[PDB]
Amino acid sequence: KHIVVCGHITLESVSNFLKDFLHKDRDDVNVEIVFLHNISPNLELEALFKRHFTQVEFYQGSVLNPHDLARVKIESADACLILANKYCADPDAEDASNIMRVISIKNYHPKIRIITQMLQYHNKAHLLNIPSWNWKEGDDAICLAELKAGFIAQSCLAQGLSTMLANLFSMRSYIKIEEDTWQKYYLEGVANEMYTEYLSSAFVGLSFPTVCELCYVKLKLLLIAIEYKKRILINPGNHVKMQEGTLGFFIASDAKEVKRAFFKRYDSTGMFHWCPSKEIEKVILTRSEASMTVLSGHVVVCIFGDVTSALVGLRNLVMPLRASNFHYHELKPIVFVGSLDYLRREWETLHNFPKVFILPGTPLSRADLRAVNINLCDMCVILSANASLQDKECILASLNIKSMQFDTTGSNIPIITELVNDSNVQFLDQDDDDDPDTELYLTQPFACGTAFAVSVLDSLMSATYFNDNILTLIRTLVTGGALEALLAEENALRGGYSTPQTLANRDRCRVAQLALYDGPFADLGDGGCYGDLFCKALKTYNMLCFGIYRLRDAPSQCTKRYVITNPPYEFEMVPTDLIFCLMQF
Amino acid sequence: KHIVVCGHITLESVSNFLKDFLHKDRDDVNVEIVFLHNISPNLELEALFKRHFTQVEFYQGSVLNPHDLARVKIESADACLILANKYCADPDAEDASNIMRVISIKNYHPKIRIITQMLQYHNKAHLLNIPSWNWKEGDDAICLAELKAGFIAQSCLAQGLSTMLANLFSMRSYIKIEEDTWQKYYLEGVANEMYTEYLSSAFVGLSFPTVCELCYVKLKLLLIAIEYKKRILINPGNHVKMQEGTLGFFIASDAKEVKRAFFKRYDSTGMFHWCPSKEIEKVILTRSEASMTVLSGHVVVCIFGDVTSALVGLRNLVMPLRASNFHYHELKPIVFVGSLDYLRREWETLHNFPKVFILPGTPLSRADLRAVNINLCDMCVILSANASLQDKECILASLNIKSMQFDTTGSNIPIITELVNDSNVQFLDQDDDDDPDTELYLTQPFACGTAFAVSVLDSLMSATYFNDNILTLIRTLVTGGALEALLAEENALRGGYSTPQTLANRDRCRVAQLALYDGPFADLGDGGCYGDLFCKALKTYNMLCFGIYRLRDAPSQCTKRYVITNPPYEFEMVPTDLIFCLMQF
Ligand SMILES: [Ca+2]
Ligand SMILES: [Ca+2]
Repeated sequence: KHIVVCGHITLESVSNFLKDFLHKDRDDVNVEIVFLHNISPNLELEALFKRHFTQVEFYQGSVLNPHDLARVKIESADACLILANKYCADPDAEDASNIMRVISIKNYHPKIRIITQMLQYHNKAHLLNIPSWNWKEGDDAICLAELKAGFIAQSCLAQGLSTMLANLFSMRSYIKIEEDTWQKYYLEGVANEMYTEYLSSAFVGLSFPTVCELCYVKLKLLLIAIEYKKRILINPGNHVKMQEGTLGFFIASDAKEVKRAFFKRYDSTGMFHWCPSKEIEKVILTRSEASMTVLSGHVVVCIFGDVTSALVGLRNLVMPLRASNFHYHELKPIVFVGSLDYLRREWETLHNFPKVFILPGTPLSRADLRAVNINLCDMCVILSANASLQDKECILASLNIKSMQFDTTGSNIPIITELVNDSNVQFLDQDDDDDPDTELYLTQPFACGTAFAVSVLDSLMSATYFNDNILTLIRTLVTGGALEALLAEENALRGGYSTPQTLANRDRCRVAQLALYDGPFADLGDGGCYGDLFCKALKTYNMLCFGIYRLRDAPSQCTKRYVITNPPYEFEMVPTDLIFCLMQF
Repeated sequence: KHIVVCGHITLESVSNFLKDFLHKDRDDVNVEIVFLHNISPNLELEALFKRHFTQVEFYQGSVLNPHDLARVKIESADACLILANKYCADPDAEDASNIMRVISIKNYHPKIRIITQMLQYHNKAHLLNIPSWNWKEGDDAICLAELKAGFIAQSCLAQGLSTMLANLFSMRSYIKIEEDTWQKYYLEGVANEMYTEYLSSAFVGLSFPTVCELCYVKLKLLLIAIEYKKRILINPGNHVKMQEGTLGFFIASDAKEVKRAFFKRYDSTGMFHWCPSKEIEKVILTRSEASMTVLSGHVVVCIFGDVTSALVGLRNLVMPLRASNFHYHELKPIVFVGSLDYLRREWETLHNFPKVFILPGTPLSRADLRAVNINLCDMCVILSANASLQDKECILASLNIKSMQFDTTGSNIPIITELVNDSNVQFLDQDDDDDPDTELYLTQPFACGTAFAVSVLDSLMSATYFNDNILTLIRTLVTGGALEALLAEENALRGGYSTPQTLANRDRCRVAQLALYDGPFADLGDGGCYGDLFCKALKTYNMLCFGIYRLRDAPSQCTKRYVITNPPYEFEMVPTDLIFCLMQF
């Protein structure tokens, strides 16, 4: 078996792809990776590669040349992966180019699995027009815009989820730092990767909750979702019972570890909160009108950009924040602080969502910022519209906010800065240890969920090759809902009257972050074991706890909290801890 | 005798020119071709050429240099041909440049025959301002914009006509594929080229129809038009009788084969349907206003482009669709799906034509597409406004439409994609055999009239040198009407009250495609010979049948039909066949 990787192939992209391919995964001996570029050979740089991995071959040529496709033997190949220029000049033009490859690869041999990256959502739709494109077979398209947005959105609900859900996906091994610092605990979690496995015949008929306990208690495998016979269910309630050989998504250290588990108020779907399309000027707040309202528990997304910028795809940020699993009362209002000229062009996708607001002005003016009462928000998202040196602004905005005093203090505000250049992470937190060479996942600002780069998702490519499900899990988890045709035929979203079959869909779980201090399970804090809590939390409310969001201190000063994924049954808690979890509805 | 070729002379252009010059034509020994470029000599590449053809000489220099013109001896030369940069950066600038050459060549020696290519129609007019320019002598200008448009227009009336009328013009020989596939039948037709010949004294006084039968039955030469003594008549009625030595246009395999034939509701002209100039906003349909009307039997021309694009010259697409040979009832309404900003600038030429509509929006949104009820149209033209890699859009649009389901199916819609790069043909039909090297005329999508490139017309250059008439035939045939001064003085077109002399001009024949199933001559189908049908069809209704538009199957599935030009008197029909023909009025 062999695969064909093509599209934007750079030294950096190849090296990154190879790392993620061959780590803890069960078998790597099987697949030969054949890269196909059209750039200058650079035989020397390639020469060494071939020596380290005997599974790697380089050929130049186009994906649009029937001879070259035959030369690389695309027809026989297990799958073909099309890498995109994430940091492209014109995003629309890039997708346009990539779509053509898909068309071509399908033209040569239709029965091929194609994994492809997409920069803009709206373009992802086009892929369905291609005859040979099988959404139901292996063909899948990783939309970078929609996922980047969703990950940041999921952080508004539970701060730090973005980086927790990212480290979980990138294949990485255990490090075991000897000295006592947060690094130790953070990395002990990082060591995770999320694997797919079939449930043992033993579990058949049991309730998911009881199965989940057995897996965690008897095996130390944190189970999060089943694949009912098809639709997938994340943390089902106690009623769900196992159907012969069910497929389960586990979060364990190594791939071999998981083997052991074998012994009109709504959208047409009723998934998202629909609202009558509103005219943009009805939403625009004056600086005063905004300062008048004391907003809190809201999301302040402040975007830089002018009329001639790439569309960030704000649709995908608000959508998961408007899922039906939250009550209208619970919904967080969203305030965009940007240029009106920029906003309006994107606006057309958002008019349907409720509690959306625009305050024209720059994220660098405190006047605009004080007006929207940042001190009070649950999350402040800082985005840079697309030369990457010009993201200097985001750092400035971030630093600005940290140095305010509301009368609370600026440094204690939930911020999440989207960075374009992983190197720039050094700057946003100014007490951390800095080095340009140090990987992003290891930096403090990332560990805490203060920062997030498009870079992080590149790992998904290989990961979604191995398990189709993985990609459909995350997309489902991150965006709220998923179907595509209603969404595809029109980019504008249809809203309908609720049927008892639609009001039924509200039953999906939801991400939340909880405290031990006010907790019903509070008694466990102040020294109790996480293992003892987890089970209690599960059986009593059907809650899944998969992470502690601890302060970076074990004297006390800072508020910054870092992420610990899937801690062991014997893990000492503290009163200050917070719990990442999936609650029922 | 010798000729001077100048202007845009590339390796590709030269090789193409030489192929079309020296094939089946009666005598090639007579003419020496002298190329005059101004690019870097590249003596080596040229060296070989001179060795294959002893009729070819290369000289560098300008056409604007009196010395160089004398050196190439332009004054003695039979004719001078000016090739243009079809795939130019700025079309207007290219014509500007070419016109200057014409001016210069005329300045040096006025009594010269000049054949020249023009990219935009509006510029073609300017050539009349040049004193030495003789529209009545040999001087003729092949306007690429007007012909490309007309060929596509002619396909709306009879699908596949574009490629039938193209293969007919490019000098090509018989191939005789042994195996039974559509290629065989298609190529047996392709082997045609349309030649000019004088009628034998024998035919004098007979009716065209009876002459036509004799030519087809006794000689196997399909005759299509006479040149009455001057004006030319395509398929005249039975009344027209031969005047001594008449000139006739025949469609035969070889040039020597033809030798054997020797043994206010209207425009000022009353040629085209005039309508009071309408204000653009009166024509613009909302998406709703359009979805409201169930349009069918119409043409959906959907153009990509913004305000800063080259003008496609839509005038020339609608004009042949608005000829007076059709009743107002019979007229096909035209819907443009594009950017309003782009359209309005072109619009000013169209306000005069009736049943014209604009639906602002992109050909990639199904909303806009479903609104205009594509399922129902007789033809859907896909155009790309002018870097040629950016025609990727046309393929996308084409694929989009094929994958829709109206509730009919998307794949069964009459589409014609204008391609800029002959190579890209591979992509539009995804069941055909693909190879970049394979010539365009041989590709399935072209064989069927699904695709059409500006490339195809390059053959005309040499062909119109040999017979002035040929060019005036096609232009007359393709655009409906032809005179130039009324059209030239103002680009806007004058409409007048009809006189009985103008209402007389409506008598021109018309292209149409007919079925055997519903046919009056239906009985001949299901096994009968085409020869037996042809004559019957001619004598009974004065119809000329010149082609079968057969399905590509001889089990059944596909709807795609390919073109067979001038089939023999002994040709087996089928019920599924269609007939290309010229009907009377
Ligand atoms: Ca720092
Ligand atoms: Ca093809």
